[PDB]
Amino acid sequence: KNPKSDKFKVKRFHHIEFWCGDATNVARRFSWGLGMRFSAKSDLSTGNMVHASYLLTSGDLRFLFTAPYSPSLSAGEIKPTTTASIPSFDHGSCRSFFSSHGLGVRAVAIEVEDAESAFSISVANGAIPSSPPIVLNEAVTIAEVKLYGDVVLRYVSYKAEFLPGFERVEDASSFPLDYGIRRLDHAVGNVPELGPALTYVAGFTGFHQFAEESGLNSAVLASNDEMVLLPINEPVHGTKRKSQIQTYLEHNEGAGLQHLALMSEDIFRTLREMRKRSSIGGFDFMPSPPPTYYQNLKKRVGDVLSDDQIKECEELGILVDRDDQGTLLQIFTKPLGDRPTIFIEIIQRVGCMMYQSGGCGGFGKGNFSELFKSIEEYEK
Amino acid sequence: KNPKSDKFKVKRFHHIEFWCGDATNVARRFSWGLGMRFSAKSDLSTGNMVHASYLLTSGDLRFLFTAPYSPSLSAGEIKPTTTASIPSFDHGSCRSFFSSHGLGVRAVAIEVEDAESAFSISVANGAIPSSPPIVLNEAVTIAEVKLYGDVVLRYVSYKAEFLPGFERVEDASSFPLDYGIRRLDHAVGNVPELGPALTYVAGFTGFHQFAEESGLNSAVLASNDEMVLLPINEPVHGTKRKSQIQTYLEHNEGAGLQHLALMSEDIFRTLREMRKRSSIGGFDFMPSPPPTYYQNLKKRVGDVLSDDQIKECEELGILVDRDDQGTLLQIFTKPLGDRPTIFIEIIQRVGCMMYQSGGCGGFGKGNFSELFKSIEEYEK
Ligand SMILES: Cc1c(C(O)=C2C(=O)CCCC2=O)ccc2c1C(=O)N(Cc1ccc(OC(F)(F)F)cc1)CC(=O)N2C
Ligand SMILES: Cc1c(C(O)=C2C(=O)CCCC2=O)ccc2c1C(=O)N(Cc1ccc(OC(F)(F)F)cc1)CC(=O)N2C
Ligand SMILES: [Co+2]
Ligand SMILES: [Co+2]
Repeated sequence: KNPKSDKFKVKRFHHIEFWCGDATNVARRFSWGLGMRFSAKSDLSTGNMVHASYLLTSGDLRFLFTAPYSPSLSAGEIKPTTTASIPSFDHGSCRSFFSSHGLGVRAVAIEVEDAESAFSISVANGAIPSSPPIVLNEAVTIAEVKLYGDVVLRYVSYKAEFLPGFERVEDASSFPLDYGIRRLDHAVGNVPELGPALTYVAGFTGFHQFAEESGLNSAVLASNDEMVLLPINEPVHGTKRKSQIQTYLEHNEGAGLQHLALMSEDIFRTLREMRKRSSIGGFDFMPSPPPTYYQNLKKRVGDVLSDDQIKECEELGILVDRDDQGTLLQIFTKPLGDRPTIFIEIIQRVGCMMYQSGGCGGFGKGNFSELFKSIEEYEK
Repeated sequence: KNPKSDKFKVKRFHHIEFWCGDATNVARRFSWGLGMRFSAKSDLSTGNMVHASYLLTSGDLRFLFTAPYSPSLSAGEIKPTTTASIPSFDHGSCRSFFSSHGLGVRAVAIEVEDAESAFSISVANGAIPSSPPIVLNEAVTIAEVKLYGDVVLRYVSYKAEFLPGFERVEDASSFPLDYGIRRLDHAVGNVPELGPALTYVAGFTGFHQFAEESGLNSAVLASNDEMVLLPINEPVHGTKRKSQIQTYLEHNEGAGLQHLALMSEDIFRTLREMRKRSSIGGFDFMPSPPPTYYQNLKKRVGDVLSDDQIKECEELGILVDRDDQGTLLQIFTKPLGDRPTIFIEIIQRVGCMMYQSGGCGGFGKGNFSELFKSIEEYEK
């Protein structure tokens, strides 16, 4: 049941912004590891004396990496005279965020019809304001409200090239890397208490609950066409094996974004390319399931995937889950940085053709039990 | 003239330590960009609840990348019970350093015969103490004094594998990258006033002055065998074109390490490999000289380098300088991070065979004028 209760018009995920200590090194690492190209910049060379911001793109996926300069470079400025291209940026907020949480997602940005109205309606409906609507060059409006922890939900709306003040990147620096990633499928938060988190976010967005012992309870909020998907997890406590949600909250100093799920047009090629680069600057992947897991795949998805396609999953460590509607291929990186906090999921969905409807195949929750079984079975 | 006046026995450069916001992402970027392998770690997986530290090696070159965890993980600890493998580490010092200077070198470490005696003699002779001598596992002693700005000179001495508490890295993560870099040739500081900086450092080390308008004055301090080389620069002010030393001091919030010079066993192969990777996660290089610079090379080094070897320099943007003793091939990266502060130099030296004596060919100071001339000549 989709009651289509969005309180404002939401379009798609727009971008994800990482707050960094050094944006250059994080962005270069991510670019090589994920196959995203450098597409825009806002920094000293564009007249920004406040923050360094670099944009990577792959298909429709946009990753933004931002770090503060010395406040001394902009000490003469006031907000009316700022050279920052992202007016919500604040040196002290950014340093406090990074000291508290380490490397992670500050902003989950969605494109909306009218960011000012989305902001007003959100706050009218319980949203805690974070940055008021600001119109950039009479062309783009941006506004921010609190989502969970120190993560903000950022609204962006265009009258009619990322943001004013960003420059498109010189082709010599823009190497056309592409490993097949195409868009953000969902963005997931970890919180101490799921109930209040859900009530708050669904309260101010109108997002509805999307239809669904090892660590967590979770629920998923979705926009009208279910293309914006925001799962939220809470720990289950005292569980024999320690909850990965609780470990997150400890090392992150509280709630924050747990993982970003990146849809690939060809997950086999994406994983081949990412795995070639794991030990030369890219990303590592979580330990693969035992062969029993892939022996058990035939009985569960043998009508969706051929033997060769199942064997290809086994080579790459890919996990498979299935719903009543569709099938999900997925795999998880190790944490992106020093702390066991944020990681990335690569996914591809099979089914639900209408275009493909959102959330086709679910989020892989069936893989908790099927993994656990596989390990005890393989213990043989 | 080498009066060999070291006040304690100094051996070689040992390692360079970067203080980072996220050590994982900086270390992965540097590993790919410079061809250094992951050789040791000290982090949560080794029982360190204080800091994440990763060591890259190439030949004798050791780069250490360190970042703090949440203080909350180690809140119960006191220095006698610390899980930190580097006892001089301090959460607050590290966050203050990074907020103030951005990504950069905290420690220039040299191996000495006896770090405790080097520390005592240094402080007896004017050195400002930074961290007192601490013996690690009855095997290694480490101590630190202030060098310039917030950079420390770290003494390390071994009774008889990097440091106790570091683990050697799992071979699956240790991809044997190697682009030819072999050791640290020299480490260079920028200061507001050269005179007091020289007097201070030469005062407590016994290092002697090593024998030598566009931006700077400089002087070089050297150990007895001139294998530890510490150049120091100061700006020249009001100079038509802005001093790169002054730009450094502005963006770095004062004095700090300007560049690390990395000797290559084969600078042509190193530059080929680094340049292939510039736009896919590695390092960029400063703008190459015009062809007039390479036309003028024949008259200056045609007895050292063949036409093919000179043409190979031209393909790679390599600079050449020469002394009365030897010849220097060199080239400079763009800044390593967001701020126009620290960069890296790749070098190879020809001549001074005895082994090769240190500083053979100088530091490239003749390339300031020869570059400037080349640009005006090429303006034609
Ligand atoms: C984050 C995550 C998702 C996931 O995407 C979401 C959502 O999107 C929304 C709904 C909640 C949800 O969680 C889906 C599957 C998943 C993980 C995952 O984090 N992990 C780490 C992990 C845990 C337990 C473990 O032990 C064992 F139980 F044996 F596997 C080993 C690794 C491992 C793992 O295996 N799967 C299969
Ligand atoms: C740091 C540095 C060294 C260097 O290693 C040291 C030492 O080790 C110890 C002794 C002091 C010393 O400086 C040597 C050569 C060098 C640079 C350098 O930083 N730079 C940037 C730069 C400046 C001016 C410029 O304009 C023009 F003058 F036309 F070139 C363009 C780029 C450029 C450049 O060209 N050379 C040739
Ligand atoms: Co997921
Ligand atoms: Co140099």
